[PDB]
Amino acid sequence: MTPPLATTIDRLRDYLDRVGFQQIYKYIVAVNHYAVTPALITRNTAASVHHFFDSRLGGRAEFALLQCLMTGRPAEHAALPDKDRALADALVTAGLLRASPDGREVSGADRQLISAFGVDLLIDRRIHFGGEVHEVYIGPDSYWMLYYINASGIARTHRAVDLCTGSGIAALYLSLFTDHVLATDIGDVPLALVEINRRLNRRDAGTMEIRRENLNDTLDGRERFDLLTCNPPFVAFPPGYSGTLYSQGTGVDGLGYMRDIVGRLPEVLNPGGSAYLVADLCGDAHGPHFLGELESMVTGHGMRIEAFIDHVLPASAQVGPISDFLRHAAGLPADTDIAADVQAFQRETLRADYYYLTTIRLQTAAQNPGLRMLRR
Amino acid sequence: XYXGXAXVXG
Ligand SMILES: Nc1ncnc2c1ncn2[C@@H]1O[C@H](CSCC[C@H](N)C(=O)O)[C@@H](O)[C@H]1O
Ligand code: NA
Repeated sequence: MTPPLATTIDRLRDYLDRVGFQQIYKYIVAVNHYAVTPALITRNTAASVHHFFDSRLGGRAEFALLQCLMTGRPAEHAALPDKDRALADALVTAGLLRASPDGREVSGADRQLISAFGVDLLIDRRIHFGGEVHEVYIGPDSYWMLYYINASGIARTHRAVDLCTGSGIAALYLSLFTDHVLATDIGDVPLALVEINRRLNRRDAGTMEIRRENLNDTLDGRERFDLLTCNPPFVAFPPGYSGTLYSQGTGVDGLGYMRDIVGRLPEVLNPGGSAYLVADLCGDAHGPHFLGELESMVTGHGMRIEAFIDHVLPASAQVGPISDFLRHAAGLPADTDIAADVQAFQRETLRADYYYLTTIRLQTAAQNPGLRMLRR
Repeated sequence: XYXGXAXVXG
């Protein structure tokens, strides 16, 4: 990051501390929702958030810049408190907020401020509000991967890696507990965002390395880890369609990266280390096909593998979301039957009767080896 | 529905 941007993020952190942002967010979304999904403050709930600030927080000017960041709500530049006003100008210069053409208002740009798992996080606002296709991913799968981590088991000396870090959320969560975190990605846009989010939570290169590196290169490297997290691209799209960097999995069925990671865990994890993965896995009525491929790791390497299935959908319920996404992502018109192509692909190639949103915990050199699949 | 489109979003 440039020095001017670094100073601006430091001043943003100061503002969030002054007005208690994380507590305000936590109160608005409530403890029964805070760790369920990042899609809580959205275009559909913004009016309710504005009403809360107006009627339960008195419309106080100290929260005006905060709402520009949380929902994009415009604030009059002249109504900003003196200290907040200079910071607002710095955020506009950085492209993190917008000014109206006459300079009289400040409002949202393409970054939304949330909190997750105790960290403060800017994300791509287009994922929850209108507009062009988003360029940084975050979702409920991101959250559930972190939910199952046993934080009290993390030592300050444990070497941790978050592959495919995106916004940085998993790496930043790990940094709450260990002093050694590596966060990787290959996309320009997520790499610039995790740089900001690292500084926003008072981490630096001393405790969290940000590295531009393909996961396949990190997997075959000689660095060894005690703890690994990865939410990789895992979605399979029909032949002839392009997705995005964060969505499109490798291999015939979109699971190539999951195979790459799992296959290397006995070599890249120290003995007794643990990995946490998440993916929306296709399967039949019994369960996800991918879990059938993992018995080799139990019998071949003595691993313990636990699969937590937290949501089940029929394949028919994904035809609309997937086909809509493909249409938006490639800028396609509305006269091709993408839904039929998705349906045919699910049936012939994926053999997908259901999609199983699954967090997978894997441990090497297990005292109690085996595969356990948990469904409600 | 609710819960759909993971690694996709939006
Ligand atoms: N081969 C690869 N190596 C490293 N990162 C990759 C990659 N292919 C895609 N990515 C990155 O993988 C991420 C997947 S989305 C997951 C982001 C974040 N970990 C979360 O859970 O919310 C995207 O940020 C994308 O840029
Ligand atoms: Na993913």
